[PDB]
Amino acid sequence: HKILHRLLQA
Amino acid sequence: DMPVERILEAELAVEDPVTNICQAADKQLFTLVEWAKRIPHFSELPLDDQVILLRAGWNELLIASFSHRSIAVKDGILLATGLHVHRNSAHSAGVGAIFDRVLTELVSKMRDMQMDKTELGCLRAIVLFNPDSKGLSNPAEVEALREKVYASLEAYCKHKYPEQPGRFAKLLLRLPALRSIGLKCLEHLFFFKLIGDTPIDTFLMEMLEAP
Ligand SMILES: Cc1cc2c(cc1-c1cc(/C=C/C(=O)O)ccc1O)C(C)(C)CCC2(C)C
Repeated sequence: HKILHRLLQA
Repeated sequence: DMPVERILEAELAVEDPVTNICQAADKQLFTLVEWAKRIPHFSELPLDDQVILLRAGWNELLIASFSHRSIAVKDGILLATGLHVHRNSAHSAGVGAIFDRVLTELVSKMRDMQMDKTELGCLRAIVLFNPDSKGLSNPAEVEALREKVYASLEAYCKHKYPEQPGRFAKLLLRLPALRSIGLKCLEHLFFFKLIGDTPIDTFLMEMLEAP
């Protein structure tokens, strides 16, 4: 789930 | 603590037809992540649980939002992209039945009771903190957060609408309809993906991945 993880990081 | 002010702040911070509808959903998925980050205590959950909660809830979360947005409109929905989809347009695209469920079970009901943005915000935050989501590292912490949201929502309802003692329950009782409609919408989405005649952009596609 690469997009979601990236967006949650910051 | 779970202040309704902070929940409403999160709401106000983020403020063929099937192709247009799918583009809108993808767009709003990016915005949804920003919304959740503004819901008290969400960002303090383990990153893996934040992922689980958003993957579990995104559809209901986004359906609640466009449905409430659409209360000013008759026989239509207002997409985040600035486009309106009329009931007739949805019917003419082969998706009439599920569109009418949204109008009748969500939009019309939200309209009839004048559901406000704080109330919407709290219902969405309840959906977000779904302690039944599979794989959660600490379901109890999520359950505790949900309880804090609905404790705060009820207090708000009693103070703002003391003439309507059944209002809090009435808000909560839109959640089964939201669950059912979210599931049906998802079924259509999987079909669109299967036939391959409908463009689906990257974030919406990612949400359609298996776990
Ligand atoms: C992706 C999507 C599809 C559909 C619908 C909705 C969505 C959909 C739109 C959005 C758009 C949100 C926005 O514009 O704020 C978000 C999630 C969604 O599942 C409705 C419920 C209108 C019925 C017909 C179909 C085409 C199955």
